[PDB]
Amino acid sequence: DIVMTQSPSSLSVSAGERVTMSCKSSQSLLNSGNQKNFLAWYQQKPGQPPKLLIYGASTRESGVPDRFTGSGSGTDFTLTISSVQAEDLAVYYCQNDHSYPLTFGAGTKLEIKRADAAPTVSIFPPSSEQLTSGGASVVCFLNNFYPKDINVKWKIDGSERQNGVLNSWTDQDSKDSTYSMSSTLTLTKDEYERHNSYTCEATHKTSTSPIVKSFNRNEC
Amino acid sequence: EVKLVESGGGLVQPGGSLRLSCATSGFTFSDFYMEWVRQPPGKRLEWIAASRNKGNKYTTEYSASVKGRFIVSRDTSQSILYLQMNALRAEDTAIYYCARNYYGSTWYFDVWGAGTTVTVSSESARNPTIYPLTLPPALSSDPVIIGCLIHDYFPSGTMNVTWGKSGKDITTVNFPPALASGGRYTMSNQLTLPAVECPEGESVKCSVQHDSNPVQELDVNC
Ligand SMILES: C[N+](C)(C)CCOP(=O)(O)O
Repeated sequence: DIVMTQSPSSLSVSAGERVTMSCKSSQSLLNSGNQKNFLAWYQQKPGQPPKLLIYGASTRESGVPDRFTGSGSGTDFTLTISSVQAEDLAVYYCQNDHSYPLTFGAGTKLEIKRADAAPTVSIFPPSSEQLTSGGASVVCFLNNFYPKDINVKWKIDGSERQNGVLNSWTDQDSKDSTYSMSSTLTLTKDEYERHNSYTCEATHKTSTSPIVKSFNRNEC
Repeated sequence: EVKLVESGGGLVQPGGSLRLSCATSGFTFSDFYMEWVRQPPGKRLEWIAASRNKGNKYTTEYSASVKGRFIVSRDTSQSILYLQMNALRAEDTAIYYCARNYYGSTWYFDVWGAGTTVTVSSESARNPTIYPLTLPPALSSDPVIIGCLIHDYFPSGTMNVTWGKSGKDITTVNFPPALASGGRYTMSNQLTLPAVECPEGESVKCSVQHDSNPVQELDVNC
């Protein structure tokens, strides 16, 4: 086997910046006869199939912005993004299209840094339709914040918190490089139906005061 | 017009089998190396099988990780690339992609498929149950916020969610699946749009497309 070593494994740029990811192979990729290395660079955006980025070690595929450039031969290749942009957010895989078994590298996540942004918070009461099933799900959505680190506390009625809460961060937005998260506290119809003031409060670097969207009802 | 579309993938019990297929169109199938690539959950692309052009005998090659259980074939008459998956195990769970290994000066993968998800699990399928996400007109600030709680389903695989509304102001946020308590997943999809694009007794339908199964859709009131 031929190993593809890619570094850094993560990159966090402010955008408008220029970056360079590297990719070395344990074996020469270069033809000793046609003189061309058999190494490709792929770009893999969030939940999309890979897309041809660079072929040969430097040929940029038709359609790719002139921002992407690739050099090297032998075993140590690079990939430089001249002016990082919000859609550059993806994973960059280099591959050995030299010989079987074909191999890829770990890849390099490119992350965009931006100015802190404040989260928009929302609280949605459990659905009637769902109630009538035993369950009750109070979902709270937090949209467009930066940085991602954001704690959310679920104080059921008086004050509470628990292991009955699910949390999900969105990918980095390919437009604002901002995050979004949802926090779902799901209890029982009965359980739910005990208390009545349900609250959601996030604690983000942004503001000092825990941001608290809330709602009271349950009787109804 | 070089298109590759793979199919057949979802829940499969350990010991089970599957036959993923790759429908290749817009080019001379009969003479391009075809390739199978898989992508485990939080892992790199991983190369598995390899077919060859009707140029040097449609010979194969298989990754060590699969040499013996998977078997690659091609229906030359119909331009389809097959992958016979025998004795699946949980480590086999990944998105499968079929690729064209083009060769000009060099070799590189010119066109990739969309992929197809294969979950090798002991557990059993459970369709999501769609609950509307609405705010009593005492919480809506304008823009309106609406969503679909896609709940208690299995497997996770692939979930594409689309709304019956699009344009300038209209945002869609699909949160990744979360393993709840039952060891079943939950996800949510919120749509935000102009309050005038979501008056009353109107509604927007959200559509769930999971793995290889038929569409599931709910009508959510603004
Ligand atoms: C096509 N390839 C670069 C993966 C291998 C080239 O030699 P072979 O495929 O004929 O063994």
